[PDB]
Amino acid sequence: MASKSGFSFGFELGISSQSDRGKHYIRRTKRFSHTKSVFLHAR
Amino acid sequence: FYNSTWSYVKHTSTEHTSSSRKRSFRSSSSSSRSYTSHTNEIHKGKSY
Amino acid sequence: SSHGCKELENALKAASGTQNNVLRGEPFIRGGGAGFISGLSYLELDNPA
Amino acid sequence: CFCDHYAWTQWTSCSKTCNSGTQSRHRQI
Amino acid sequence: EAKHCVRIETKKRVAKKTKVEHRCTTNKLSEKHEGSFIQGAEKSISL
Repeated sequence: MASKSGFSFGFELGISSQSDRGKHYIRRTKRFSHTKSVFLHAR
Repeated sequence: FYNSTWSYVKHTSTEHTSSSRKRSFRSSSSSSRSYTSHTNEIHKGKSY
Repeated sequence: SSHGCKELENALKAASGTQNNVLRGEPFIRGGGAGFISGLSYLELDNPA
Repeated sequence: CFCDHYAWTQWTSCSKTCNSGTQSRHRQI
Repeated sequence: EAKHCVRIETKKRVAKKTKVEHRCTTNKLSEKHEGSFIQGAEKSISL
């Protein structure tokens, strides 16, 4: 997210204001399961 | 004996875009959206 | 003047796979020499005959 | 086609108990 | 492949107002299939 808001006016007098906003969020998830089964009966 | 193999691929892609500009004062707003759904299936059977 | 942007992404993958592999065999012999019986009844999986 | 996408059904019970009956199995097309 | 896209523009003067908008969408699908089946039998009877 990025937001900007600023004011700049002349009147003598002059006034200026600027506000800067930046925000980032990131999420990752990984899950792994491996099952390997062997049965060997000989007679 | 029978040996059986099946392969299958599925793809979907979707995009949406909108932008608007007004002047009076002056304002703009815009949005973009992109999409994909995708599936692969592979299935096999062998008898002896 | 003022500006705003928001950006969002979400992506998901799920995968799975399985194998079942069953092999069975029961060679049976009557008569002949016990050594030939045991040697032949023993299942050569490459040559079940 | 991968015809076994449309799986074969189980066989009929045999048409007669003896002396060469027949049985059949259609697909679930 | 499917695409639908529109662009609209308007300016009016009396006061001056204008609005312009552009909208576009793309849709694509691809599906690929393959299958293989083989079967065989042997009988041998010897006397």
